[PDB]
Amino acid sequence: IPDAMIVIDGHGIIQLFSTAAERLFGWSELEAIGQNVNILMPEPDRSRHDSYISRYRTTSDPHIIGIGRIVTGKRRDGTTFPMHLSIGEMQSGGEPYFTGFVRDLTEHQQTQARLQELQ
Ligand code: HEM
Repeated sequence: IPDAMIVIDGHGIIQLFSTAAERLFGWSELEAIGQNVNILMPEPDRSRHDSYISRYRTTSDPHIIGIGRIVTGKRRDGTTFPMHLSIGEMQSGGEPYFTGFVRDLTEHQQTQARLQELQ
């Protein structure tokens, strides 16, 4: 089930960016591949993201890995949107890499908001 998929290294730098992720976030694969993953989210998360990763690497206490969470992401044109995020942990060449699977929930949030406003 291809949804948006992103692989980052232990520093948050993007290694691979699926074509579905390009459609969702507005960045091409080439544009994203050397950027920090924090470019896909707004503040306060953006500036705090590196410490989320560092805190996990030092403690081994997952807050989203193996749990899943609904959050707000940011597209290249500046628009934000709700998405579900799941994180997988992997190893390659001795170093940790993390895989993120994203499911866009904009439609769901809208329908729900629509049903609510019509009482
Ligand atoms: C794009 C919107 C995203 C947002 C808003 C977001 C937000 C967060 C938040 C809020 C935390 C945990 C903070 C906590 O509960 O203390 C976190 C942890 C983490 N995120 Fe992100 N993240 C995003 C995408 C990603 C992606 C795509 C990846 C992997 C490709 C990723 C990799 C990680 C890792 C490895 C951790 C540390 C894990 C642990 O606490 O489980 N994040 N992120």
